[PDB]
Amino acid sequence: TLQKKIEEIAAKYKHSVVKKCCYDGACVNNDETCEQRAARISLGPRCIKAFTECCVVASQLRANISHKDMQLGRLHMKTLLPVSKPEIRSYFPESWLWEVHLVPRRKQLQFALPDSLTTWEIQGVGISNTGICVADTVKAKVFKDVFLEMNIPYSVVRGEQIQLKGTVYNYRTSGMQFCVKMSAVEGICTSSSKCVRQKVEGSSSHLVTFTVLPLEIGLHNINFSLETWFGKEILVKTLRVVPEGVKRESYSGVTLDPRGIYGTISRRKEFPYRIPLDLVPKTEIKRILSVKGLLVGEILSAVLSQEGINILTHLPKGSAEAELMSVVPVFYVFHYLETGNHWNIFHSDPLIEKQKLKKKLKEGMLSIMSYRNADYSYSVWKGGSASTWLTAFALRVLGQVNKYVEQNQNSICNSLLWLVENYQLDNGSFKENSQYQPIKLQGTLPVEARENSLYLTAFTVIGIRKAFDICPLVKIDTALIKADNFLLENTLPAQSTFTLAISAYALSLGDKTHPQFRSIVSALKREALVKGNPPIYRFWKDNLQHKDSSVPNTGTARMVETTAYALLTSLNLKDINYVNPVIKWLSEEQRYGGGFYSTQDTINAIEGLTEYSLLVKQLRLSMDIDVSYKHKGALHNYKMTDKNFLGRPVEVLLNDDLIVSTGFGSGLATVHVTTVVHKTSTSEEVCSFYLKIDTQDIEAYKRIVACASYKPSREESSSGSSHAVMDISLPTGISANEEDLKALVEGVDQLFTDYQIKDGHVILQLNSIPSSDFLCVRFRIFELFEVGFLSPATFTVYEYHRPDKQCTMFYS
Amino acid sequence: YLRDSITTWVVLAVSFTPTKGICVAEPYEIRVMKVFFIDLQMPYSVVKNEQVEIRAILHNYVNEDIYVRVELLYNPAFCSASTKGQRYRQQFPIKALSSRAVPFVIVPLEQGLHDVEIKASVQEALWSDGVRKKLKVVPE
Ligand SMILES: COc1cc(C(=O)O)c(NC(=O)N[C@@H](C)c2ccccc2OC)cc1OCCCC(C)C
Repeated sequence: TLQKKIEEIAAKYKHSVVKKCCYDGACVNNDETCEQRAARISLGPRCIKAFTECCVVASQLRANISHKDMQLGRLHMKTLLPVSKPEIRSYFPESWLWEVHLVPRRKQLQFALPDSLTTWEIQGVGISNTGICVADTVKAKVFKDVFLEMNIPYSVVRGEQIQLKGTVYNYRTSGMQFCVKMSAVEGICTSSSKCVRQKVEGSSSHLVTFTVLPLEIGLHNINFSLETWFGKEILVKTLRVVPEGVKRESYSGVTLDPRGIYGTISRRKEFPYRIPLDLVPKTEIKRILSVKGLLVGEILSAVLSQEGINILTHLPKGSAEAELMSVVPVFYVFHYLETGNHWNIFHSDPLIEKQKLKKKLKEGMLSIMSYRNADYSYSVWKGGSASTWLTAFALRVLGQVNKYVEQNQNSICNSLLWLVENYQLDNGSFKENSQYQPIKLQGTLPVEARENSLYLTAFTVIGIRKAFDICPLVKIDTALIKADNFLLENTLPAQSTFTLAISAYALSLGDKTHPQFRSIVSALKREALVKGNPPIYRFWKDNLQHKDSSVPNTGTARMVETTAYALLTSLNLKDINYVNPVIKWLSEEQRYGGGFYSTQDTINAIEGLTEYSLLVKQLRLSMDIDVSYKHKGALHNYKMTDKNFLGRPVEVLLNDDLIVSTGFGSGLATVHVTTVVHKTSTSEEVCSFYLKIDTQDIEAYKRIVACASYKPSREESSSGSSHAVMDISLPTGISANEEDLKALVEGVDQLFTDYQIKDGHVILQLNSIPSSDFLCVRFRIFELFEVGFLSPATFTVYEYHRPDKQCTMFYS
Repeated sequence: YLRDSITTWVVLAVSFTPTKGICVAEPYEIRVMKVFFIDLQMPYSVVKNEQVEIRAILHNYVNEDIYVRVELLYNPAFCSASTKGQRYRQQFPIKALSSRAVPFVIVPLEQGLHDVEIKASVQEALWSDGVRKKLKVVPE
């Protein structure tokens, strides 16, 4: 064993600083050569040579060395790792019966034991006037001798012959007899129920195989009743049945305004029932109508409803940015009810409901305590390199919570002194540490490199100016003047209206009286877009007007973010007249729930809906708002007043049209409708990504190969896309080998950056997809249970900050 | 191997070591029990040619409502309600966690010790118990 080289090549890196670079060099990557995968390493050339000179010595030592030999060297290479990470291989449930009780010498209380097979321990501590008495513990060992449990899959497509695998277990030493039967329902077409006697061996198991073929779509009910020698036990299972194809969600928003305060009148709207072209049959088009009181009324119903929803539930987790979007909508509600002094809404004690909001502002402050490095710097992924983009976004968010939750003083102080002292050039311009790309800017590379540096410093000044009132030292203001000078001396002329607006907003937190400053704001007003005469709507665009002369609808995430930056620089200059068509456009492009398109145009566009919502006073919003179908009767209505304006978003079942009726009244409320169709094909959409996905049989096991390549937009650099998310939906009964996805994100030669298998999806985030060659993901799968009539699944990539730059492919 | 009684057996070990004397161990209890069974409480002795009623309780320790067919099996030395070609079956439901007294009218004919066998099985289920017990018939 340990032939000759394994003992010498590991002892050389036994006490090295780059021993971990050698460790993940010797990992098996079959489809990438040694230099091909070494190119994506970015930790300096010292880590590359420790990688490559441990990579070449294992591909040679895998030709004529044994299988038994190399898997002993996999254990000898274990000491090149950092020490064993704290992990537990068990999941203990949330402990029930956690309460205190006043017992007058005898008390009885009843409860249901939870559906788990574990031996509980109930202990009692009695605090009274005599002292403390720890009672003798009792056990609650719920323990069945023969029991089944079924492996009900989470999501079954309609029209598949699902084999429901389950296993009976027999803890008893004597083998015994049993029979399992299944409660047939009207939906389930299964191939009075006969009992056929099978037999488990002693201290063993026995497989149980049924077969269903569901027809109806919804949450069904199947009861598995094992009747062994020790009685009959019914195990109640819920089988969710799901349609086939992609799920498209389209939106629509209307602002109700019976009095026409800030524009033209608006007293009526219809909702056209447009059935699309490539629809699946037999599945209803579902709609949900939501009617909310204030401008922030859609935002309040996110935070005050205990359903536990986020603004961007469609976008995946795993970033540090996704952990800052769990403290933002709690904050912009708390910035409203405290500065505007609106603590007279709640029927509960408002000092108590203030504590539960300050609860979540304190929980969310802990969520990026883990993404902070040792030098108080913030890294995007877990354990990744530090970023000047995230720290400026971590100081923007935390520098705002300080007025309502007391921060740690020194935490911001070493963090602001990391940006100014390490990553700011002589001419104010900042730079980036890692290869993280938050956004993709247009133009060719020498024109873009100036434009990328302008966005990167203008996103930094917002991080400084929101945190300047916490740690106001003399160096971070010494840096701010050349930071403000660089945002003067280079942003005109701007090659993109997106970078022009964030340059104008970042300067709109300091000296607002420069001859160059209002030169920007006049030039920012020059490239605005207007609807109607007088303008009922205003918005902006990513393109300059001279290179692109089009004014479209169904705007993108660059349209809603650039609109909100021009808004907040004109709410800091306090221009009411110019921004009244902007608020009407922004609060109608908002989806249902509070969420906008992406993350970066929700943090910037709820502040615009809160810095303008602190201009509207108590408007007596009390209407008898009624909605109906045209060729049908009304569902219902209710007295919608200031007492209850957070009402429940109603469901629309009948397939007629919709008309929302405000007659007379007073107020300014909003109407939002989400439609949820299921589709068959997607070729009529715009694929901005070359996609191909194959299923191939490797020989070392069925493997799945999926590649992706960014189609560049016109007048862009051909370097590659920004932060993108690969979302392979797995087919039914197929499970992904997670150890093959761990090997793509854990090395120093990582392809992706984070993975998560969530509800049968395979979601992979990534810094960049190139445009020259494809970027392929290779993980093995295995048929977990047999499924006939296998409906094809989908494969979507999309940029994380522009989720409409996408492409979709069906596969099976 | 356990015997066929649904009771609680009590085992009793008593040792003898030549230098440690006698040690009587504590009673250890084995608890034989099934869920659907037949209890056949029988008299010690019944008179020949005199008609007696023998009840047979059926316990159902199952949370389901069950459906059971109970058959008094034929015996040649009896004059029971079961004929030679046809047994005396009777079907009825039992509630969950309850009993049902099933009375069997039997007049013995020959003296000695004869079997009274009763078989019962649940409809469309697994549980099924049969009991054969001997009956002491004496003359006078
Ligand atoms: C962390 O370093 C290793 C990872 C792995 C890993 O499983 O990824 C590994 N496994 C491995 O060789 N398997 C054998 C059975 C194999 C043999 C031939 C062809 C393919 C093979 O693999 C599928 C060995 C490793 O180091 C050993 C010494 C290298 C050092 C001393 C330079």
